[PDB]
Amino acid sequence: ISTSDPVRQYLHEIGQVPLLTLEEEVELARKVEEGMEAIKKLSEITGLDPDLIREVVRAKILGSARVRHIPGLKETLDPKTVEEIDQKLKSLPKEHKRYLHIAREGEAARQHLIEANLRLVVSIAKKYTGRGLSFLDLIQEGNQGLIRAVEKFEYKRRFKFSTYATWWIRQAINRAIADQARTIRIPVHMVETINKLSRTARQLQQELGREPTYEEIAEAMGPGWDAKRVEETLKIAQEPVSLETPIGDEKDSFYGDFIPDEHLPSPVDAATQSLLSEELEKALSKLSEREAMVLKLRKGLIDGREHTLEEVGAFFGVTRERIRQIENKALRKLKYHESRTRKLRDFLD
Amino acid sequence: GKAQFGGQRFGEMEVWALEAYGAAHTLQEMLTLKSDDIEGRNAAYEAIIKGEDVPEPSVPESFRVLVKELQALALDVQTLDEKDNPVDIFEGLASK
Amino acid sequence: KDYECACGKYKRQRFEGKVCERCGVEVTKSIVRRYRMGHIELATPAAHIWFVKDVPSKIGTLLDLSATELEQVLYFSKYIVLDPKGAILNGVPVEKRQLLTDEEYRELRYGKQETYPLPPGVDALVKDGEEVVKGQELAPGVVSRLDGVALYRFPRRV
Amino acid sequence: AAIDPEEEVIAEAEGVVHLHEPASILVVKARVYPFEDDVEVSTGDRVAPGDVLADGGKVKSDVYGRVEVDLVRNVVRVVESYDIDARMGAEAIQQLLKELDLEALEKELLEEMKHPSRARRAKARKRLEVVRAFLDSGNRPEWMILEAVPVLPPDLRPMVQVDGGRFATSDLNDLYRRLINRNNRLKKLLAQGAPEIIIRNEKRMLQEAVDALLDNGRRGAPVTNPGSDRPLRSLTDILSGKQGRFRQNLLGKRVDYSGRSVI
RNA sequence: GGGGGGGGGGG
DNA sequence: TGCATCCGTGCCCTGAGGGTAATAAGCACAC
DNA sequence: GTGTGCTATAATGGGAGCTGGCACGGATGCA
Ligand SMILES: [Mg+2]
Ligand SMILES: [Zn+2]
Repeated sequence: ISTSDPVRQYLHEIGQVPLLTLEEEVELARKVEEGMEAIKKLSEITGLDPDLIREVVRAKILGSARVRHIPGLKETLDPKTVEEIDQKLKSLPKEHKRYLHIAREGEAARQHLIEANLRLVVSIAKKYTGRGLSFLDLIQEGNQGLIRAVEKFEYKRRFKFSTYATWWIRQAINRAIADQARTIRIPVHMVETINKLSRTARQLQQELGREPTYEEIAEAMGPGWDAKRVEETLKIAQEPVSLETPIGDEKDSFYGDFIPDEHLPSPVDAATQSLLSEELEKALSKLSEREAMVLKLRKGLIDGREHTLEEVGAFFGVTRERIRQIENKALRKLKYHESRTRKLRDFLD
Repeated sequence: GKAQFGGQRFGEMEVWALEAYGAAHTLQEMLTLKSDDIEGRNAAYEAIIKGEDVPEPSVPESFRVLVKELQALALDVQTLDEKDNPVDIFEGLASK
Repeated sequence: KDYECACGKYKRQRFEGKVCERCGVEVTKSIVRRYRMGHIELATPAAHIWFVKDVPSKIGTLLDLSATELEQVLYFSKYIVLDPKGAILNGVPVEKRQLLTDEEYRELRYGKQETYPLPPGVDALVKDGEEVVKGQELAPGVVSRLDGVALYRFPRRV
Repeated sequence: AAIDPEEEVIAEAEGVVHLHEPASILVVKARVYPFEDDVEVSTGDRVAPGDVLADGGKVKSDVYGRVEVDLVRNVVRVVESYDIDARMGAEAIQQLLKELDLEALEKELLEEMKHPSRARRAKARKRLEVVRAFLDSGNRPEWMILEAVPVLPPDLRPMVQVDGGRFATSDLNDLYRRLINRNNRLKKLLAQGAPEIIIRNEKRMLQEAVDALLDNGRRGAPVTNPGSDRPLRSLTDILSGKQGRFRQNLLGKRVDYSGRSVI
């Protein structure tokens, strides 16, 4: 019955669709190509978007189960519109009915081919284990590559299907591994750079008989590489650690039990800031109301924005020269008060 | 730990001893003003260095952590008053 | 960062709650990162495991389903019927809330049919489109297992 | 026909054509109907006895089945198969849960409560307890099926730069990453109209991903960090146990203004 | 029906 | 009623250790 | 620098079973 163990279930399911003989494969590919040509013909005839007719025929052949919005279609996909399109296509004369029949058969042929060629995906994916992704994820990405290969396969060239399908399955698996295997994402070109660098380091360790220094690696990489670039690449390729890992050999003490919180201010720091605000208010209360307002509007103690001299002068209705002079004399008073009282020295940190 | 300049652990048994002594305010200090009550501990330090008495303790941060983690498990935990009307412990930051 | 947008256009409390157009980040305290939740919109509903594997299962008890049956349905091992649509299986009409295995569901939904390969050079006894009963010999080495119409797939010779 | 213009078989003159030596023979439990004029129904459509098939209503179907139009043979086949409504997994479970009438079930369980037998009475009692809890609580049963998973705030699963320059992460980020990956892949596979096996496997692994996110190791093997055997820490394992939230951070704490020394 | 376990010291 | 299987529990605080781990082609346009 | 496409001998069911030293209570199937 295979309770749990999804891989056994997947294998037993894919083992129920029979393998294809060559003539059946050729006929299915011919049906798919003819159906695509028929869809193009219907697009020309009815003057509609080929993807629309394609999705309508696919929905009809699949059944009422799968209805949902298509990213490419501009109109929303609902049963009303698909019934409208089905009735519009069922109103055409006798001659064009054969095109609709061929398209409806080609969709089923495509489904049968995609179902038939899944164990090839499984066999290609079985060699990618251990690179950060689980087996079933690789299987599904290979299945997507297989679907694309089924779309792109041309049977006129007399080549077997697996020959063209393997390329797409392999490329899909590699792209998925390069895109999704890391917690912090690295672009695919940089991933290829990391892999090439690791390969070069492995080779140089093999010949040299010891782990090479950065300069030897950079020399082996060729032009454009120096030791600093190799060190930077190695620094880039590092994977984070989990806070829930046991540091020693315990199972109760972990890595996060020793990481401090540097963001939120400590009580000492918050108290220092509060005392600084209170002392600044007390010192400014030794000034006049207007000259305190001037500096508060200039520094950001009021409303939090640093106002220009023109803005404060307009607010007080005075000349920018007058606002500058009163600001300067207020700052002189502040300097005198701090020199006489010494209440802000220790707050310079 | 000594190396991290940390503090002593007031475990379950110490809380049981405090409860058996009937010392409610000392226990409430241990649970809030001396750990994971940010506003409470900041105001307590300010009041002490100003010579005043420490203020009223507030909701611990670990209770908010527990509430959010339970909301992550698709469970709705609500704090209710005597009339069963909702009372917010996040002062509106977590509510749109 | 407290009271500061991502792009740095709004960097203090003079805006509080205002949403930056460039980065889309609301200007509030940083501690809101401890409280605000998100969500993931699944394309297929999923059962909460607490109400499935906590004996006795609450969903199973409500639906009068045993643990094995609920496990088989939830993790895709058997079907469950919501509307019989007048179907009948092995002479017994299908009743609602019955469990069908994949072969039974397929023979109900898409019909039953089989494909018999013939050895090379051996000609078919029956002709194309001819009705055939179970056990009737379609080829010297082929014995039919179901009564139904027989069709040619690929004739080598014209 | 052939791929190339040559090797095509064009009739020399008037005659008849016969086909011999099939590669294989398919036996299908179906009803055949020849037709002359235009056919009303295309392939894949399902018909009921009496539904019009072709010839503008002259020929009609006698059996519930699926229409298979063979244009080569100019024949409409009806493969005997029904439109039975059967579903799988949490979608079917939720559909069933939305159709429950708790009052009628309460009445039925109250009737069963009076049966003489011990076991039947006890089972009815348990079921009625659950039903009455749902009734009085005001919680719809279908809410036990999730349609939109909630996402914990980042600061409770932080991505923090350690002093040495490295990064430290929580396992919850990995579980959420797996969930999002599988959900997006499901959406893409649905957009492409993939066969049912692929969609079924994807839905099953999505269910397993949600199960691991909620309670890792409850069913099957726990998900582990690549190249390691240490299970990831789900939401369930943080709340329970000696190292859980309750006992470690709520029933006991670490306090300020404290010291220690030898006595 | 098919794979277990947190090292050593102090009190 | 008597067996069989699965899940849940198993003392408290503190110190020092010191943690990072076996890889499949790339190249061409585009912005 | 990063995101995306594609390529044409033929290839068509993984990982091997890294195995066994806690023990008792309870709760439900299953006789
Ligand atoms: Mg060099
Ligand atoms: Zn911004």
